[PDB]
Amino acid sequence: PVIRKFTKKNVARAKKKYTPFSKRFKSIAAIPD
DNA sequence: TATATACAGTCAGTCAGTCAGTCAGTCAGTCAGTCAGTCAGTCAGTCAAGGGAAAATAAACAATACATAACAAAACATATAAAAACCA
Repeated sequence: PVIRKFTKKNVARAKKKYTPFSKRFKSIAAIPD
């Protein structure tokens, strides 16, 4: 029923992440080398 | 001889004339107060130049307005993979 007011389909979205490394150890002691 | 009645005389009051003051009603000067033309002096209406600042002109020179080209910035909008919830 809805209509998008303007289309982007030839987009090529890149599979790249927004979570930095700062948020996959969660502590100073929690980090490997 | 004396007393009572009437008539005529006599004073006084009343009646009429004499003359010397007096005031109302006019006559009228005169004196003063108020109305007519000349002129001479007053006074504003009117017919003309001309003074002079505004208006117009001109020329060299300066400042502002207008239309637009280029762009900056903020609101409105979508898409999809990715986090993080979030169902189950």
